[PDB]
Amino acid sequence: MIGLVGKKVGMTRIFTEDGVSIPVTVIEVEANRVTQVKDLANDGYRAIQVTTGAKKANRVTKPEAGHFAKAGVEAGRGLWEFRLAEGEEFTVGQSISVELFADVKKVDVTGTSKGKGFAGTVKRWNFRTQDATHGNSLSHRVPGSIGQNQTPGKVFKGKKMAGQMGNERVTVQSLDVVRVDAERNLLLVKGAVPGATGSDLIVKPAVKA
Amino acid sequence: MIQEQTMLNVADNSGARRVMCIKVLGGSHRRYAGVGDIIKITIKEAIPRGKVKKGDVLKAVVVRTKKGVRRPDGSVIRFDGNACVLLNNNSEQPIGTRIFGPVTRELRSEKFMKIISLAPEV
Amino acid sequence: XVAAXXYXVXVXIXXX
Amino acid sequence: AVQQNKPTRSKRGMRRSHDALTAVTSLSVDKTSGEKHLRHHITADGYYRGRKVIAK
Amino acid sequence: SNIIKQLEQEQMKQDVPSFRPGDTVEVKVWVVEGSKKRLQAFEGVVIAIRNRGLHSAFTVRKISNGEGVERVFQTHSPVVDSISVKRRGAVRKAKLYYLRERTGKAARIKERLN
Amino acid sequence: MRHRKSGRQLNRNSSHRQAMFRNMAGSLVRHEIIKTTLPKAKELRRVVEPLITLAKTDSVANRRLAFARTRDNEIVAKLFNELGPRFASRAGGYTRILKCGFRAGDNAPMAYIELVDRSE
RNA sequence: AGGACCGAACCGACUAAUGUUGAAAAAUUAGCGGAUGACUUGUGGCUGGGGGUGAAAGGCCAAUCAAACCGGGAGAUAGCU
RNA sequence: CACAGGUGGUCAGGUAGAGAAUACCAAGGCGCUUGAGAGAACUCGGGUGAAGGAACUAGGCAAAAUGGUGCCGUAACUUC
RNA sequence: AAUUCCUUGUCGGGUAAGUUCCGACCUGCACGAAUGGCGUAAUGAUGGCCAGGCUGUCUCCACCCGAGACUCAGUGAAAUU
RNA sequence: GAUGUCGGCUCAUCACAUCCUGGGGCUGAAGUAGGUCCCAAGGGUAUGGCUGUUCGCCAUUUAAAGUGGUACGCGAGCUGGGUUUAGAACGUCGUGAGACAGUUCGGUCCCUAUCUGCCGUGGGCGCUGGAGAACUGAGGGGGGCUGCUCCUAGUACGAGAGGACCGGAGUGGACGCAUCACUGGUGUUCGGGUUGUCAUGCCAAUGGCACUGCCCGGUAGCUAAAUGCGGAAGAGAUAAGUGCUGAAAGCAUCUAAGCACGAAACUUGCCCCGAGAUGAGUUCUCCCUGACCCUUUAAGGGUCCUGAAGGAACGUUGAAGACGACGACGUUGAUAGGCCGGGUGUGUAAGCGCAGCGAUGCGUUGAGCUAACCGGUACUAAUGAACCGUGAGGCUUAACCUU
Ligand SMILES: [Mg+2]
Ligand SMILES: [Mg+2]
Ligand SMILES: [Mg+2]
Ligand SMILES: [Mg+2]
Ligand SMILES: [Mg+2]
Ligand SMILES: [Mg+2]
Ligand SMILES: [Mg+2]
Ligand SMILES: [Mg+2]
Ligand SMILES: [Mg+2]
Ligand SMILES: [Mg+2]
Ligand SMILES: [Mg+2]
Ligand SMILES: [Mg+2]
Ligand SMILES: [Mg+2]
Ligand SMILES: [Mg+2]
Ligand SMILES: [Mg+2]
Ligand SMILES: [Mg+2]
Ligand SMILES: [Mg+2]
Ligand SMILES: [Mg+2]
Ligand SMILES: [Mg+2]
Ligand SMILES: [Mg+2]
Ligand SMILES: [Mg+2]
Ligand SMILES: [Mg+2]
Ligand SMILES: [Mg+2]
Ligand SMILES: [Mg+2]
Ligand SMILES: [Mg+2]
Ligand SMILES: [Mg+2]
Ligand SMILES: [Mg+2]
Ligand SMILES: [Mg+2]
Ligand SMILES: [Mg+2]
Ligand SMILES: [Mg+2]
Ligand SMILES: [Mg+2]
Ligand SMILES: [Mg+2]
Ligand SMILES: [Mg+2]
Ligand SMILES: [Mg+2]
Ligand SMILES: [Mg+2]
Ligand SMILES: [Mg+2]
Ligand SMILES: [Mg+2]
Ligand SMILES: [Mg+2]
Ligand SMILES: [Mg+2]
Ligand SMILES: [Mg+2]
Ligand SMILES: [Mg+2]
Ligand SMILES: [Mg+2]
Ligand SMILES: [Mg+2]
Repeated sequence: MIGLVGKKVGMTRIFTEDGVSIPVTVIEVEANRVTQVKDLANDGYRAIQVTTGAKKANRVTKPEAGHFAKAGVEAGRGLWEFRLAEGEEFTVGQSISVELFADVKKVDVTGTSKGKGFAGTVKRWNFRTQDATHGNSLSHRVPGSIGQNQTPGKVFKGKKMAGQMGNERVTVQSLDVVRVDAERNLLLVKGAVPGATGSDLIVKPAVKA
Repeated sequence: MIQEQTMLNVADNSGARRVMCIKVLGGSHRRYAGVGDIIKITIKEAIPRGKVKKGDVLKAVVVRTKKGVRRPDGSVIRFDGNACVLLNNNSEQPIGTRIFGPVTRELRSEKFMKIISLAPEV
Repeated sequence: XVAAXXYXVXVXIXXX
Repeated sequence: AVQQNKPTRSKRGMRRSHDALTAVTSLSVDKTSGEKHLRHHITADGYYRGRKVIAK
Repeated sequence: SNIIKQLEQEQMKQDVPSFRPGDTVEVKVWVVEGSKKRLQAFEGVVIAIRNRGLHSAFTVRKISNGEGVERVFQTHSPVVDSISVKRRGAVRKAKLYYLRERTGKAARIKERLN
Repeated sequence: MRHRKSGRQLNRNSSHRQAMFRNMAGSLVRHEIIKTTLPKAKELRRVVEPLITLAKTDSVANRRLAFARTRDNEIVAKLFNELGPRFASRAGGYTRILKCGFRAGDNAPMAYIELVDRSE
């Protein structure tokens, strides 16, 4: 099934009458407007392109403005595509609200993880540190050996090394839906989701089920 | 959070005063034992006419920890010291007949029901 | 081994 | 630690392929004095965006 | 911001009495044994208060059966039924962690006569 | 990582930084226009402007507070007797930064920070 | 009273880290030993190379020591590279 | 080498202190002849750490800890 | 045993578990009486072992303050080939 | 005319002669539990005591604590305990200098990475008019572990003792990814207490220095010990194995023709990268519709006019970042600072009054102060411009307009 584009508002909790505190992530899901419908005949695959939010008119380029004008919708902050499931039909200009998740139970949330910059092997790959004392010379958090000897004579591809950590697309699966509030355009899911406050999120019905 | 080499107080009248954890039973590379968990212990100090002697290796269930226990609402109950109740090595079942000090509601599990009944509090 | 018995007590060449 | 063969003059030029400097591209012209200046910086005479800021 | 504030405000209790660190407080908590719901009392000295809206909490320390016990309560949880101040205490500090290493007569707090 | 952290270290220790900005704040109040490096100018705004805000209410307590932060009675007097009154109706923004070029000795980006009123 | 005790100057050099194209051809930092004595230090003097001196390690004799350095026999001799 | 080393003697202020130790100062003398930004890994020199407490390691290496004055009190052993 | 090859001898103690340690035995490969034998209070930057205290030594690393590393301007090496 | 040794630490990678988990045949296999052989390399596969040890023995775990190759993997990655320099001693041998199937105490570990490789991150050009987006997915990588309890069922089986398969549910260990609502750590940019001393003329009140002087708390951020999630199901083709029908060979026979089952291995399903996939793909939208000369006459050169869509640069910056890069904003404006209100933290400021001989207490007063937080607000700074990028886009065949 199709999903919706939302925004990470932050985390809080929901106290139940039983006395259980549920950690929840608040996702603001405003109306998603269909901008284009892909069909097998013209594009070779079935999908819908949606936009959400608003954008300053002075920031919309003429190429982008023309695209929105054909659909007849106001400009949003971006464009996202969702693959259709054959039994699903949508029209250009249609608005989809958070009511889609009324009876979904479990969702998969995709977002961009927080960026950690250049990370070492201890942090990036959970490498063990060498001895802090007992003679160690300038080698407390260094990687150690990176290969064997002459037989290979090289380092193998995929060797875990220091480098950029974070700032990448991540999907968390099978998150329980706690509350769907159409009036407030809100979706509450149990647990933490990737990204910082204010980041764009992609919510879809759970695939594993 | 009790691990190997951790010393514990004894919350029963078995005769032991201080015990040392020598193994955290349960799985490969299991690091810590908390509250309801069972550990292998060695008796380090004991009273003269007790049921157990110094040097004995047997089992025990943790009942109080300084780290504490979390509750479903997010609350936490902490204690000032780590304590355990000695169990028979073969069939568990407390060796002692009296429990000293408060215990927690994480122990009621049919396996440790005798402890609950004998505890002064909770 | 090749280079044993000590060299510079460990630093090799030395002098410097 | 150290090279086994002397690098050529060709490889030297290839490394310096990214060492070229960039010009300023555009110099702004003050509305009042008519003096050229780096954009968002005051002129040599002291003018900025038409106003005689700075007495020097 | 405003969205989360609204969600949190709806769940906040409106009957929390005023208490300060150093005061002796009695907290009634719901204990569910099977289907039987009864109330258990926990009385001690308030040693710490975290004022954080819906996420407010406070720590109470008591000496029970010869053992020091601390319990951190979530203020707005439905598990905590009622809070009652028994005695007012006069202290200068916001956090009273020094009481962990004081016993008997040394741990006594003077009464706040206002 | 420095996520959401404020404050420039400026290759100095904490005690040195505090002392340096205290001197620089006095220089600006006295002369009303000083030339410094652009990074230092941006950081100075968060020190001098709160002092001007404090000066808008004249009381013994506030004068002593200003003294504790500046440690100069001449500066305290000027803040409470002139600058305060001059900026009574202005809601913040008492200083203006004007970029002016590069220092000859080290190619450091320079700027002029001045009080908005000026009128010297 | 004391080859007595604790501890600065002063004289040493037990451990660790740094440094190892060094700040330094033996040091820096933190600790460490002796500290009225078989103590330490200034100035001048005396002992010369199969010789000196050595509370003795083949230690030291001008960053050199199982025989100093400089000049000479001298283009020693190399069945070896 | 405009080198973090070495180099005999004389002088000897204030407050605290047993003190020529140490801390802050006086008289007096200096900021050490590249600077400006940034606030990654990693290296160096430091501060703090939940629960545990030598499980580390050839080895408690390193670190942490103890630390003052007065009074009370102090074992085996001993060449007293 | 600063001496014992076989050898981690055997027995006792200490530890949950002790090739090290302490007390014994004698079967001393290959102790032994001024190239001294066996004791011994005090002393030792001496070798081995145990305990209390203490801790980032470690389970298992987290954060923070400074000097470098990185960028800009000035000056400007080296081994090697 | 040098290839540094044993063990440890860190980090691995492959083989399968498989230790565990998966499938199966025989059993002197009743059940439970075993023996033995075959298939299978997806993942997983202890911590301590002693010793320099590898090893081994011992203690206690685990589903299991596999066997090998990789210069007996790995010192331009670490250590330096053992061997193997110069000091010294014991036993022993020698007349002796000295020596060892030997013991024993002590004893400097150098290198700023050019190339290959590897982990990250940019610039150039190309992709055939230029530009802004969204995609398809050739191909590549990640992941793949498992305990216990309950039900089925005290059933099948068995004289009894004991005690299942198949199927289902719950809850753990280890490992991984994300996150900061909670519980906490840190928090030399916040508040307070306090010792010595110097200064602000002095009192009172403050500031400097002493490791942040020493301490007690603590905001944001970062973070684990904190709390969410994961490993699958399903599908396809199979291995060992089990078959159905069936001749050659009137019978038999799983195979020769034909047909069906069958495992954590394989191809998928799940997650991430990905058109430099030069085989450079697709879809949507936007922009440019001028004149003249010359020669070697052609994908030719030049002149004047024109300068689009868009980009870059500059400025204010960011939960983005080594630098590039990437994201937000530039007055038609909340991008940063300030300011206003709030919150949070600390814990009742100063001044004055009162009580007391005084230290001090009380009142004003939950006061004063309050960083990175929340909601607002043009006060300050984000300047009009300029710069780059053009002017309808080759040839040859088909089809079509107009078969
Ligand atoms: Mg070393
Ligand atoms: Mg070294
Ligand atoms: Mg180090
Ligand atoms: Mg900011
Ligand atoms: Mg600098
Ligand atoms: Mg200071
Ligand atoms: Mg003496
Ligand atoms: Mg020294
Ligand atoms: Mg002494
Ligand atoms: Mg001679
Ligand atoms: Mg000779
Ligand atoms: Mg001759
Ligand atoms: Mg010759
Ligand atoms: Mg100099
Ligand atoms: Mg000098
Ligand atoms: Mg010196
Ligand atoms: Mg001194
Ligand atoms: Mg700790
Ligand atoms: Mg602690
Ligand atoms: Mg050990
Ligand atoms: Mg070990
Ligand atoms: Mg030490
Ligand atoms: Mg120390
Ligand atoms: Mg024995
Ligand atoms: Mg040992
Ligand atoms: Mg002898
Ligand atoms: Mg004789
Ligand atoms: Mg003798
Ligand atoms: Mg050769
Ligand atoms: Mg060679
Ligand atoms: Mg096989
Ligand atoms: Mg597979
Ligand atoms: Mg090897
Ligand atoms: Mg090599
Ligand atoms: Mg060593
Ligand atoms: Mg050695
Ligand atoms: Mg020798
Ligand atoms: Mg000798
Ligand atoms: Mg090395
Ligand atoms: Mg925090
Ligand atoms: Mg005073
Ligand atoms: Mg405020
Ligand atoms: Mg705001």
